[PDB]
Amino acid sequence: MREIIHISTGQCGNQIGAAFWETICGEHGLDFNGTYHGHDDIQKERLNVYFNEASSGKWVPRSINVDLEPGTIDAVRNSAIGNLFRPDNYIFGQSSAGNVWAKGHYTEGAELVDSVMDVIRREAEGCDSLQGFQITHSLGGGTGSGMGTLLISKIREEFPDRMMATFSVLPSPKTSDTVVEPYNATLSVHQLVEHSDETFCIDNEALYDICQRTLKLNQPSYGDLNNLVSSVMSGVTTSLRYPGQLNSDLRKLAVNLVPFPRLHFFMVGYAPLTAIGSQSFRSLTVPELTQQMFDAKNMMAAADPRNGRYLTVAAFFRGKVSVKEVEDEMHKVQSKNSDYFVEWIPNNVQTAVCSVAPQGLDMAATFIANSTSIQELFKRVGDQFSAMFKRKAFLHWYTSEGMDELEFSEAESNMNDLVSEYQQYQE
Amino acid sequence: MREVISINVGQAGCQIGNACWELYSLEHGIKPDGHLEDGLSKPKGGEEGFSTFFHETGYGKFVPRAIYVDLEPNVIDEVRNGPYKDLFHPEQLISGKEDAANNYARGHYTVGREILGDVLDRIRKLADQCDGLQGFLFTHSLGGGTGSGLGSLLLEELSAEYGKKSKLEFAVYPAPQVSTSVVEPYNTVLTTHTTLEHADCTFMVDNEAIYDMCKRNLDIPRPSFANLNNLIAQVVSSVTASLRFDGSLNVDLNEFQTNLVPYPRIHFPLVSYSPVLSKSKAFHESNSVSEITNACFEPGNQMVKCDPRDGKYMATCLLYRGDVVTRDVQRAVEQVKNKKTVQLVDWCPTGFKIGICYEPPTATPNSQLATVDRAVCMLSNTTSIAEAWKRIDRKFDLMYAKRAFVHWYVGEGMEEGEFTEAREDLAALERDYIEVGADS
Amino acid sequence: MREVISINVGQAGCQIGNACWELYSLEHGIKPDGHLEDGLSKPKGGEEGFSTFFHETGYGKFVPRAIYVDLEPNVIDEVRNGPYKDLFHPEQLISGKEDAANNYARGHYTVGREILGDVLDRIRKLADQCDGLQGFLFTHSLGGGTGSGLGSLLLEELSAEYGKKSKLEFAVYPAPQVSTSVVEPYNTVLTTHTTLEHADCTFMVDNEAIYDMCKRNLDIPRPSFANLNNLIAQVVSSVTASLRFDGSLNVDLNEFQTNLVPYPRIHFPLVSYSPVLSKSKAFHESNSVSEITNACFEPGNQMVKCDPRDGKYMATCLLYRGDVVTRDVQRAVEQVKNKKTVQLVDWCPTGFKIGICYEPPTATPNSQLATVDRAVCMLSNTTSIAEAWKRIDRKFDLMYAKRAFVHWYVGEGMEEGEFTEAREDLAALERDYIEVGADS
Repeated sequence: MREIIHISTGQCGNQIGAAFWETICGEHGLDFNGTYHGHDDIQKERLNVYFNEASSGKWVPRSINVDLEPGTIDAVRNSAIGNLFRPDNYIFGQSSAGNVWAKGHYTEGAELVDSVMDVIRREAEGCDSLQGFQITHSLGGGTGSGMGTLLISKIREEFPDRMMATFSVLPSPKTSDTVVEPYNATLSVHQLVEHSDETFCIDNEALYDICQRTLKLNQPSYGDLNNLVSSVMSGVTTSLRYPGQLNSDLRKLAVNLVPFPRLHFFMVGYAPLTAIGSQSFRSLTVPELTQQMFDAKNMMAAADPRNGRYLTVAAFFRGKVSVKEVEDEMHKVQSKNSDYFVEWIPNNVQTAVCSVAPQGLDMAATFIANSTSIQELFKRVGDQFSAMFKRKAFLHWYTSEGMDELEFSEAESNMNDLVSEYQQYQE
Repeated sequence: MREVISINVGQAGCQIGNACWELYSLEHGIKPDGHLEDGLSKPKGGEEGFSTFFHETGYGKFVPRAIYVDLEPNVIDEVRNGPYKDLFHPEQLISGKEDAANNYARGHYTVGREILGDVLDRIRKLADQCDGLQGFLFTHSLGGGTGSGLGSLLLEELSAEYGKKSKLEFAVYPAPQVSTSVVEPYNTVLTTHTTLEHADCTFMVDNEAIYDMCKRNLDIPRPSFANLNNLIAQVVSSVTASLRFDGSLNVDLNEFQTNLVPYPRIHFPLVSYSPVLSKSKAFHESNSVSEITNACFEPGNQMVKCDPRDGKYMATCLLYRGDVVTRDVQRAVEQVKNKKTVQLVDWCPTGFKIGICYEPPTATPNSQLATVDRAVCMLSNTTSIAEAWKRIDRKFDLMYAKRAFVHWYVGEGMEEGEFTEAREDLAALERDYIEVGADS
Repeated sequence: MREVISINVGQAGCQIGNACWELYSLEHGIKPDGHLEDGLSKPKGGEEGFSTFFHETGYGKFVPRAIYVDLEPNVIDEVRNGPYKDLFHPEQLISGKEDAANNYARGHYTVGREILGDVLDRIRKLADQCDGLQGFLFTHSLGGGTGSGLGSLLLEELSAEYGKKSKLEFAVYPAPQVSTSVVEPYNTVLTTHTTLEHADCTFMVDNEAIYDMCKRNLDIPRPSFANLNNLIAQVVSSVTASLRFDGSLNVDLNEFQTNLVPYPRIHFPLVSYSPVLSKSKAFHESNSVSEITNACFEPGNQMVKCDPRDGKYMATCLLYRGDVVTRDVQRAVEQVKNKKTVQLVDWCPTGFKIGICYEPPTATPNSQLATVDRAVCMLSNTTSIAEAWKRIDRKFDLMYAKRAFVHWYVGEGMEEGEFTEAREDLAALERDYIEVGADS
């Protein structure tokens, strides 16, 4: 089960999938016209995993792109990698959901979910070794947070056994232009907890902070953030694809990275994170990446080690790394971070190594943790929902949608139950 | 009856078997490609091998009869990239389409026996091809749960099939401090259950002690899994040298099996080999075999995270390879009797199964240990493995009390009574070793 | 009784050991490679020597049995850069990352006792490799408190370990006039009691006397620590001349123990060597053996900053190198007795032991030496040692009055009680020595 499907939806998740395919074709080396350039044998296997052997040795990546605006597909077609695509690989409807999750997955989602589910069933019939389903959408926008949620629900109903990799982007608390954004986000996650089994916390503000501290960019640009998240997503799949001392699969994480099935959120962290121009001063070593992984400033979820108690952690590496070095680093961090490291495990560690060197780097590492700081974001979004729909402003829209406030209270109570599960397990 | 069949299970087991066949071909002057090279060359024929492990074809080609089973296609591609796949027959290697689980919960399940049927009919066909069998050889690891599960299940099936031939299972034991998989305690306990089902002889080895030896004795900054596989190849070659080459003291494998088990039940003897030093240090030292024996008795040359000085003495076997002098071994046993460190059991006390192999030891050039003309291997029974099992059982009982992964297990098809019985079996083996140490 | 274990402790001790090994190589004509060096003799090794200090190997390469211990990595790197490390075994030497203290605080502390077990098992393995043993040689400076404490710990551990061979300790004494280290008298006084409890025999040598000798006898403008090392190497080689090379009158270590210990507590012999002079004057001047015997009594050759005339004579030994006529040395010692230079006692008086060795003395190229076919090394037991003890103890007490530093020692590993106890022990030793010397 090496073949993995990728689905892209939402206003920003489309660009996320575009950057993901850019990184895919850049890792092994590939032309944007379907011309094979890898060497020698593995690259064809990863093509069969992600691409399709079209006529004349062509290769087209298996991706499902859907959004309420055809300008998005026009823009991703304007890019080099991803310009050509079979018209069945992407279906786009009209026009917009008004940044509404209920309306999005009720009206904008239901009219195209049939066609996209037929398409994905066709490709699942074509792809025999399908294991997981990477998802690239935006939780902030009501359009994405509704459409992608409905699609993940339908896939869970159709493929309960296949994995569901959800790399959605949590909303930023600083943004107060549209107050319905966190409300749609919480209504989407209240269902995605059961629709999806593997979710990754991603905050836009965390991305802004990391590009302002490392890249030192003046104004936040989605391009570099999408490049970073695409690199992170490609690392975790090349850990299994590319040969290494220990490959990691989605089932391996589902059975090890999470103790109880009600937890599906996974923090994120990437290394090395070198400032622009300081790459000459930097020397790739194990201790620096180990220090980077256990810092909230380097995380993009972004959860604080000092704030939240660690339930479990995992650090995957690429390139040539020694098992002794990572073992010593893990022992040191267990001795020093024993406060966050929970006692009932008592030693939480999950390691995976990729032998080949990363694209443009000698070694690259990713990090995932399950800490008690995600319940803080849950409390924040619940307080946002309550304080926003206490004013009863713009609630007439959702009354016209037909949703009931009992369902909203049920969603918030289920989120509080998940928080209490993350308080068992107290912080 | 002289032939020996080897099995390669799991990723680590397949790598270990690769290193073993590499060292085998390197000792008999055979290239890893085939035809030949060269011979069947003085005395690579009779006395076998290479015809015990290397079945000779009609054209003189010597194919090693090994079965590489693993549900990971990556390991199959890896072992296919090597020239030994060309040396092997394509039917000998068994490719795994999909990995059962991470890593043991489904490996020992019905998904395991689905392919076990195929590998058993393949083994039957191979036994029809090459008649005679001295003992079943197994290579797997406890870290890779798929390897441990498939190896234990196949061992049980073949013991139910013949049961007349000995079973030698090599299992890599994880270090008590590092856990690359949090699933491994459960897997180790359930594998101890399967060994209680069937275990003729099982070899315990910890990667931590081997890496420490490479760092200290071999002066390696970062020990590689390749060096560990090479050392395992060296120790298993020294074991099988008694049957491969000629020697004044040639001991049958079944003789080893019965000597290790004077009691109604003994399954787990620890191993140790010497010398393991640096190449430059090997050029600096020209010690006799007496010092090699004195060093092998130390916990350093055990290659396992167990101290023989702590546990009590039991029936042991001392194999020697290369130039051996009777006066040397007499002085060695004299110094051993003068040591009086470990407590001797009442039945054994003056018991040391002495084996001699005229063939000088041989080491791979990739290994940092220089090839030596003399080597001593001590295989003894100790109660420190009981302490290691007790620590592992404490960890497994803590996890069982936390019942976090027991949910995933009962989702995989496991039961509470199964884990309870496996824990009972582990505690029973620990108490058994405690008692047979107390009977001394 | 054919092997003598030598130990190099501290920076000065390691340098002295290097010098002694180089001189031992030069006497037998041994090069950095060797293999013996080369195999033609008889008596350059084999036969003995080298069979007393250089370990014999199966290849024949003579390994000088030395254990270089120091917590200062720079000195260890320096001694590893030279070919001596290639001569020794890489495992014999011990390395330390951080120096103990300045200087005796940690050298005698438990932190310095952590490596005691390591070096003890090293010595045990080295003894297991070789055959027989005659004594334990020690090389550490009493000026360096680190080396002093470490050597005292090793001596105590060896006394508690074997206690069957005479424990020899060569101690270097600072200049009584000037002391670069402020705790140097404290370290020396604290070490004296430990050496009294542990050492079976001692050696007291002064650096200032060596410097005066090389400036006067060798006529050098600039003294060097390497020259002191060369002179002490010549001395130590003159001690073990009969054990390395056969002579007309071969002498034993037990003979030294019997001669130098005529009482319950007498183990402090002073060393004198003659003739010592510049090589040019050696080519210009040709003295007799009686002149050499008389120069042995000069204050310069005694290597001590004390006048030998005030000292009282006791049982002494005289080793001779090359060709020596027995009647001539008999006449010379009779003339010396007639001179009555040093005051004789009523117990010993007929106490001049004579030993002859065929090996002529060798002159190192770095430090000049009187080129003569026969040399004289006199080990005496005069009572100027009590004078040196009182000289250092007066300054010790003058310091300990205010002591300016006691906080560091009482906080690290010591107390004023230990200082007072060592002071009382030194006073009692001086009183006993004056008593046994004055009752005649």
